[PDB]
Amino acid sequence: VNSFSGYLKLTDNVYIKNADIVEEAKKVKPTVVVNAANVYLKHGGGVAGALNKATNNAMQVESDDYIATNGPLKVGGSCVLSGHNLAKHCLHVVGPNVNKGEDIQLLKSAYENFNQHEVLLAPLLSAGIFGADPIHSLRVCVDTVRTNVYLAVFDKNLYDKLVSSFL
Ligand SMILES: CC1(C)C[C@@H](CO)N(c2ncnc3[nH]ccc23)C1
Repeated sequence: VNSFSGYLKLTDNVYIKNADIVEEAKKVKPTVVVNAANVYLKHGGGVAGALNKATNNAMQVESDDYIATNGPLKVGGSCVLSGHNLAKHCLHVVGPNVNKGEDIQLLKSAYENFNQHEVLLAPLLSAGIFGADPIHSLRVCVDTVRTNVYLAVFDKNLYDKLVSSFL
Protein backbone atom coordinates (compact mmCIF):
# COMPACT_ATOMS: atom_id res chain seq x y z
CA VAL A 1 0.00 0.00 0.00
CA ASN A 2 1.33 3.42 -1.04
CA SER A 3 0.12 7.03 -0.91
CA PHE A 4 -0.60 7.55 -4.62
CA SER A 5 -4.20 8.70 -5.01
CA GLY A 6 -6.72 8.60 -7.83
CA TYR A 7 -4.68 6.62 -10.35
CA LEU A 8 -6.33 4.54 -13.05
CA LYS A 9 -4.93 1.01 -13.15
CA LEU A 10 -3.80 0.05 -16.67
CA THR A 11 -2.06 -3.32 -16.11
CA ASP A 12 -0.79 -5.40 -13.21
CA ASN A 13 2.02 -2.88 -12.65
CA VAL A 14 1.22 0.35 -14.56
CA TYR A 15 -1.02 3.16 -13.25
CA ILE A 16 -1.85 6.45 -15.00
CA LYS A 17 -3.31 9.84 -14.08
CA ASN A 18 -3.84 13.24 -15.69
CA ALA A 19 -1.51 15.23 -13.43
CA ASP A 20 1.59 17.42 -13.26
CA ILE A 21 4.48 15.20 -12.11
CA VAL A 22 5.84 18.12 -10.07
CA GLU A 23 2.60 18.46 -8.10
CA GLU A 24 2.38 14.69 -7.66
CA ALA A 25 5.93 14.62 -6.29
CA LYS A 26 5.34 17.50 -3.86
CA LYS A 27 2.20 15.83 -2.50
CA VAL A 28 3.35 12.21 -2.39
CA LYS A 29 7.11 12.62 -1.79
CA PRO A 30 7.76 9.23 -3.42
CA THR A 31 10.90 7.18 -3.02
CA VAL A 32 11.78 7.74 -6.70
CA VAL A 33 10.70 10.43 -9.14
CA VAL A 34 11.82 10.04 -12.75
CA ASN A 35 13.14 13.03 -14.69
CA ALA A 36 12.93 13.12 -18.50
CA ALA A 37 16.51 14.31 -18.83
CA ASN A 38 18.89 15.05 -21.67
CA VAL A 39 22.43 13.65 -21.79
CA TYR A 40 23.86 16.89 -20.33
CA LEU A 41 21.43 17.06 -17.38
CA LYS A 42 20.57 20.59 -18.54
CA HIS A 43 17.13 20.98 -16.96
CA GLY A 44 15.68 23.74 -19.09
CA GLY A 45 12.02 23.01 -19.71
CA GLY A 46 9.27 20.44 -19.60
CA VAL A 47 9.48 17.92 -16.76
CA ALA A 48 13.14 18.67 -16.12
CA GLY A 49 12.84 22.44 -16.02
CA ALA A 50 9.74 22.20 -13.84
CA LEU A 51 11.29 19.71 -11.40
CA ASN A 52 14.47 21.74 -11.19
CA LYS A 53 12.53 24.96 -10.58
CA ALA A 54 10.66 23.24 -7.74
CA THR A 55 14.05 22.43 -6.14
CA ASN A 56 15.11 26.10 -6.30
CA ASN A 57 17.87 25.06 -8.81
CA ALA A 58 19.46 22.59 -6.37
CA MET A 59 18.85 19.79 -8.89
CA GLN A 60 20.84 21.72 -11.53
CA VAL A 61 23.72 22.45 -9.12
CA GLU A 62 23.96 18.76 -8.20
CA SER A 63 23.66 17.75 -11.85
CA ASP A 64 26.47 20.07 -12.97
CA ASP A 65 28.80 18.47 -10.42
CA TYR A 66 27.73 15.01 -11.64
CA ILE A 67 28.55 15.89 -15.26
CA ALA A 68 31.86 17.54 -14.34
CA THR A 69 32.90 14.26 -12.70
CA ASN A 70 31.34 11.63 -14.97
CA GLY A 71 30.64 13.22 -18.34
CA PRO A 72 27.34 12.98 -20.19
CA LEU A 73 24.86 10.16 -19.92
CA LYS A 74 24.12 7.84 -22.82
CA VAL A 75 20.89 8.15 -24.74
CA GLY A 76 18.83 5.36 -23.18
CA GLY A 77 20.82 5.63 -19.94
CA SER A 78 20.21 7.01 -16.47
CA CYS A 79 21.72 8.07 -13.18
CA VAL A 80 20.38 8.21 -9.62
CA LEU A 81 20.74 11.57 -7.87
CA SER A 82 18.99 13.26 -4.96
CA GLY A 83 15.27 13.92 -5.06
CA HIS A 84 15.80 17.13 -3.04
CA ASN A 85 12.47 18.39 -1.60
CA LEU A 86 10.39 16.34 -4.08
CA ALA A 87 11.36 12.69 -3.47
CA LYS A 88 14.04 10.62 -1.81
CA HIS A 89 15.79 10.04 -5.15
CA CYS A 90 15.54 11.31 -8.71
CA LEU A 91 16.19 8.81 -11.50
CA HIS A 92 17.33 10.94 -14.45
CA VAL A 93 16.47 8.95 -17.59
CA VAL A 94 17.38 9.96 -21.16
CA GLY A 95 14.96 8.88 -23.86
CA PRO A 96 15.87 9.39 -27.51
CA ASN A 97 15.20 12.82 -28.99
CA VAL A 98 13.59 12.12 -32.36
CA ASN A 99 14.12 15.75 -33.38
CA LYS A 100 17.87 15.05 -33.03
CA GLY A 101 17.63 11.94 -35.21
CA GLU A 102 18.07 9.60 -32.25
CA ASP A 103 16.87 6.00 -32.58
CA ILE A 104 13.34 5.47 -31.26
CA GLN A 105 14.40 1.92 -30.36
CA LEU A 106 16.39 3.51 -27.53
CA LEU A 107 13.09 4.32 -25.82
CA LYS A 108 12.86 0.69 -24.69
CA SER A 109 16.38 0.91 -23.26
CA ALA A 110 15.37 4.10 -21.44
CA TYR A 111 12.36 2.43 -19.80
CA GLU A 112 14.50 -0.59 -18.80
CA ASN A 113 16.15 1.68 -16.21
CA PHE A 114 12.85 1.75 -14.31
CA ASN A 115 13.18 -1.98 -13.53
CA GLN A 116 15.98 -1.23 -11.06
CA HIS A 117 13.42 0.42 -8.72
CA GLU A 118 10.45 -1.25 -7.06
CA VAL A 119 8.12 1.78 -7.29
CA LEU A 120 8.43 5.00 -9.33
CA LEU A 121 6.53 8.18 -10.13
CA ALA A 122 7.33 8.92 -13.77
CA PRO A 123 6.43 10.92 -16.89
CA LEU A 124 6.07 9.54 -20.38
CA LEU A 125 9.55 9.48 -21.92
CA SER A 126 10.53 10.98 -25.29
CA ALA A 127 7.00 12.38 -25.86
CA GLY A 128 7.61 16.05 -25.09
CA ILE A 129 10.05 18.25 -26.98
CA PHE A 130 11.83 14.99 -27.82
CA GLY A 131 9.18 14.62 -30.51
CA ALA A 132 8.06 11.01 -30.10
CA ASP A 133 4.46 9.84 -30.24
CA PRO A 134 2.97 9.44 -26.73
CA ILE A 135 0.80 6.45 -27.73
CA HIS A 136 3.92 4.52 -28.71
CA SER A 137 5.75 5.60 -25.55
CA LEU A 138 2.96 4.30 -23.31
CA ARG A 139 2.97 0.99 -25.20
CA VAL A 140 6.73 0.70 -24.72
CA CYS A 141 6.40 1.54 -21.02
CA VAL A 142 3.74 -1.13 -20.48
CA ASP A 143 5.71 -3.73 -22.47
CA THR A 144 9.07 -2.95 -20.78
CA VAL A 145 8.59 -1.87 -17.16
CA ARG A 146 7.86 -4.72 -14.73
CA THR A 147 8.12 -2.75 -11.49
CA ASN A 148 5.29 -0.55 -10.20
CA VAL A 149 5.10 2.69 -12.18
CA TYR A 150 2.75 5.61 -11.58
CA LEU A 151 2.57 7.76 -14.71
CA ALA A 152 1.67 11.44 -14.47
CA VAL A 153 0.34 12.77 -17.81
CA PHE A 154 0.33 16.59 -17.97
CA ASP A 155 -2.05 17.19 -20.91
CA LYS A 156 -5.72 16.31 -20.34
CA ASN A 157 -6.54 15.76 -24.02
CA LEU A 158 -3.56 13.43 -24.35
CA TYR A 159 -4.51 11.50 -21.21
CA ASP A 160 -8.03 10.93 -22.58
CA LYS A 161 -6.58 9.79 -25.91
CA LEU A 162 -4.09 7.42 -24.27
CA VAL A 163 -6.81 5.81 -22.14
CA SER A 164 -9.37 5.50 -24.93
CA SER A 165 -6.78 4.02 -27.31
CA PHE A 166 -4.98 1.77 -24.82
CA LEU A 167 -4.93 -1.87 -25.86
C1 LIG B 1 3.72 18.04 -21.99
C2 LIG B 1 5.21 17.66 -21.93
C3 LIG B 1 6.01 18.46 -22.99
C4 LIG B 1 5.36 16.14 -22.11
C5 LIG B 1 5.24 15.53 -20.69
C6 LIG B 1 6.29 14.43 -20.51
O1 LIG B 1 5.94 13.39 -21.44
N1 LIG B 1 5.44 16.63 -19.72
C7 LIG B 1 5.03 16.59 -18.37
N2 LIG B 1 4.47 15.45 -17.90
C8 LIG B 1 4.07 15.40 -16.59
N3 LIG B 1 4.19 16.37 -15.65
C9 LIG B 1 4.76 17.49 -16.16
N4 LIG B 1 5.02 18.63 -15.39
C10 LIG B 1 5.62 19.57 -16.18
C11 LIG B 1 5.78 19.04 -17.48
C12 LIG B 1 5.23 17.69 -17.49
C13 LIG B 1 5.73 17.89 -20.48
